[PDB]
Formats: sequence, structure tokens, C-alpha cells
Amino acid sequence: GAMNSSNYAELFNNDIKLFVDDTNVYRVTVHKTFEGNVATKAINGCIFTLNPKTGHLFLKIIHTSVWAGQKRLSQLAKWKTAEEVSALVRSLPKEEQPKQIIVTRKAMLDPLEVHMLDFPNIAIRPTELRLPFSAAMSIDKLSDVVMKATEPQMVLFNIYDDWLDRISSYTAFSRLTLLLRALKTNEESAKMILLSDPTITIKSYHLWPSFTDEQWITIESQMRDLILTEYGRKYNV
Amino acid sequence: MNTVPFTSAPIEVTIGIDQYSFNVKENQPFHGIKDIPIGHVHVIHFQHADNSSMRYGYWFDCRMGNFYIQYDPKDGLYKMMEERDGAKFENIVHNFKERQMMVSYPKIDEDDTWYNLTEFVQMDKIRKIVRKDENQFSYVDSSMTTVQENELSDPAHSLNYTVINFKSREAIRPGHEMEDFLDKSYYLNTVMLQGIFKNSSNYFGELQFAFLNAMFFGNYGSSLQWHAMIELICSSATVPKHMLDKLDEILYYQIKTLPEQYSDILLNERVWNICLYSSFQKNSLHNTEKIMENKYPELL
Ligand SMILES: CCC[C@H](C)N(C)S(=O)(=O)c1ncn(C)c1Cl
Repeated sequence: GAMNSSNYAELFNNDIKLFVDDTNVYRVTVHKTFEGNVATKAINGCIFTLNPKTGHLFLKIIHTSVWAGQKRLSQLAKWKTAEEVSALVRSLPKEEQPKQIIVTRKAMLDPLEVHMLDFPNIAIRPTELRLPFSAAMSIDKLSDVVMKATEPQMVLFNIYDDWLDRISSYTAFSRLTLLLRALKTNEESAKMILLSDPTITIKSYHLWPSFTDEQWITIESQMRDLILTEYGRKYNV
Repeated sequence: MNTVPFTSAPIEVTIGIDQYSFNVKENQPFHGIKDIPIGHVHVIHFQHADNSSMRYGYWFDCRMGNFYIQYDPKDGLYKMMEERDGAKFENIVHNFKERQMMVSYPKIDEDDTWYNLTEFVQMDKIRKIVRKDENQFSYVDSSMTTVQENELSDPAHSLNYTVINFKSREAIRPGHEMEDFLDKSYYLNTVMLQGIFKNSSNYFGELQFAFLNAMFFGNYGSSLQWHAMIELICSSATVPKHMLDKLDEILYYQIKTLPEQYSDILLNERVWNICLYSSFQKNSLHNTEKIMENKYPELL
């Protein structure tokens, strides 16, 4: 059944799984038309697919061309998401295929279950966590590849950089979720925290700066403060 | 007009005959039911006064043989049996009528309810859902499970309804996942109608049979089946016009006939609100929607 706080550490066992988030698949800008009405203009999106044990993000770039001449695009997006995930599961050998896929929004269950009928031994699960993966487009290098894409494309990223060299996947997942939660609650503050110090660089093959252990602890602290504050700033507390 | 004589009535029992029913007291002088209309299937069903658990009954067609009821004190239930000695049967029945120890099937001449509930139901199809081929009548009760329920345990005592499953490879063509799941026309028209049922009458016959078993026996798997077959039509954008019109009549009479107090367990809120208000056919079941809204507005 559903993934929640009580079965949280299942994410880091040795059963290969993926988290699928569809919150950035269908993205629009809303604008006024010459006649004064409102229209949407789609922009490129992505399916955020993350192996939570290793860090790999199988970013499938959704080019705006996929929507051309389609109706009910928010509903199609869930099915397009499902279709792309199923295709990844199919491209993979049986041993590498996920034993479970956890969708971050319950509206993905039926589309994915239907596209995955050929894989009855892959469990499709919802979660009760409020995971901040929608903020993945606040990671500059991810947003950049998505906005630059001229055609459908799948780019493989490691969303943990080299962290697993030094910390466990539980700890790397917590760091990631803290970073994403911060970026979602106040992207500007969050990004200032990450990039204030010029001497700490982002390696060309990485997504986040090359923080030492001690620098990560300060960063993690500052992101907490941000999140706690924004929560005050919001409710006045 | 046909007759189902009873040997006796040793235990207190509520006896049903189609949509009618009457109480028989323990060892009351009851020798069965006369004037049963030929041309329709019928169901005779039982609830013991002592154990309201397990309603049970027999589907039968008097054209298929001479049938009587005899209580079995070992198995503890009223059993249907066939009498092959047609002369002996007529003789016994004539005597029972003379002594007027039979109730009369109480059909009002204006009333087409039973015809309308069993229009498409045929004993030959009943006998394939309820497999017991040594007999010409079919036993059902409250606790029998469906072949589909057994997939999710005794195969001899199952209801072999047609398996409908909206999230199945049979329902979903590779390549038309979204299309076939949101518009089930392919599954209804090609897989089920053309492929399995062959025609809409056989489909409606199973649908009607599922409802009646749900109503008369509170058979849960039957109710699931009734609702599945309704939902498959309502979720198909492309349905022959005559099927829609007949579906509307079928459901109208079912809803009309349902006991007012049983609506909370026999009617799936989700299925009905979806069928009447969200589905492709939301505008195509005028009679059903009007009776539903005037009789069970709570559910909606
Ligand atoms: C469902 C996940 C399927 C992939 C192929 N994995 C087995 S992995 O995410 O652990 C992985 N391990 C190493 N790499 C480079 C990848 Cl990428």
C-alpha cells in the first residue's frame, strides 16, 4: 500500500524502486490575448524519475511538441507520464527493472497501472509524503537542459552528485529533500544560501556545490532556518 | 399456467416466488404454488424463520420439466427436484388444487414487472453461469462467490459470470491505453459484445440475472457484476442507440423494484453518480435518472 513515515526506510533497501513525479510534465505560461482573453503557452517540461537509493534521476524531457493538437492536456500529461515510465521499464533488462514505482500524486496511479499491465509484478504505490520534487526545476542545470531541448530527450543525472561516497542513501535523500523543500519555499533565499560563497564550485558533472562535510552541516542548518522562517513569515509566528 | 408443488412445509419459512413472497408457518398445510406464468424464467427462494442467514433459491423454467419442492431434513433446506413421471405429477397437482392447498402466483394483469426484469434472461444462460448440469434448475444463495472473486474458493459452487476488469489486458489495447481506459467502447463492443456475449441480449440477460441474484439473495458478487456491466456501457462513448434505450428501461424497472430499505447496500454510489452525471451516457438514461433522483436522491 501507500508509502509514508512509518515505512520510510523501505526506500533505501536493496529492492530497486523509482519515485515518479509528474508535477513538471505539463507547464504553461498564462498570458493575455490581443482581444483581452487568456491563453496558455506551453513550455518544455520533464518527468522527474528518481532511484532514491542510488541518486540517478532519469529525466525524460517533455518537449512542447507533444501537446500540439491535443485536448485536455493536464489529463494527457498523466498518461504521457505513464507511457514514458513504462517505456523506461521496458528498455531495462528484467533484473534492472524496478520492483516498485511510487507516484507522488495519486492521480498517476491509474495511468501508470494501465501502462504497466505488462509488468504485474511491479507494484505501483502512492505516498502520503509531501515530497518537494516539483522544485527540481529550481536546480539550474536541470532547468537548463529542459528549456534548451528542441526535441524529446532523456538525460540521466545523478541527483546526489558524489555524496554516497561519504553518506548513506537515507542521509542523501534527506539532504535532497531538505534542499528541495527550501528551494520550493523561497527559491531566492535557498539559492543565495547555496551559491553565496564563490570559492565553493559546482563541478561540471554535478548539480550542487562541492561542500565539505562541515560546510554541508552549515548549509543544511541554514536551509532548515529558511524553511522554519518562511513558515513563520507565512502564518505570522 | 404451471405449478411447483411442495411435498410439505416442515419448517417455518418465508417463501418467495419472483417478486412475491409469503410466510409459511412450521407444518402449515402448504403444497406449493400454482398459476405460474409460462414463458419467463422464475425464481423460488427461501429464508428460514430460524436462520435469516442464507437466503437461497432456484431459478427454473417450467417449460423445461415438472419441478417440485421437498424439504430435506438432513441438508436442512427446501430442495427443488424434477419429477420425470409426467402422469404422476399431473395427478398429484390436480389433487392439491382440488384441496386448494396451493397459493396462486399473484400476477396483476396490468403488471409487466417480472417480464421487464427478466426480458433477456434465459435458463440456458443461467445454467452456464451456475454450473450444475444434472439439473434443469439452478441453485443460488447469498454466500456463493463469483469466478472473479475466486481470482482475488470451491469452483463447483461459484457464479461463473463474465469477468469484466477495466484494468486488464483484455480491456486495454497496447497503444490505446489512455484511449481504451477513458472510452471503453472497444472493450464493450468488440471484446464483450462481438467477442464473448455475441449480442446485446445475452449481455443484458447476464446483467439482469446479476441484479436479481443481488436483490433476492443479497449476493455481493452479483451486485458487483451488475454494477460492472452498467459501468462498462456508461463509460463507452460509442454504444448502439437501441442498447442505450433498452438499458434505460432495464435499469428503470430494477430501481423501481428494489426494496426501499436495501438501497444502501445494493447501489454503488460511485458507479451511479458516474453513470448518471459524468459518463458519456449521462444524458442517455432519462427514465433511470428520473426514478433514481425521485426515490434515492440521498445516494447522489
Ligand atoms: C529503475 C532503475 C534502473 C537503473 C538502470 N538502475 C539499475 S539504477 O538507477 O540503480 C542505476 N545504477 C547505476 N546506474 C548508472 C543507474 Cl542509472
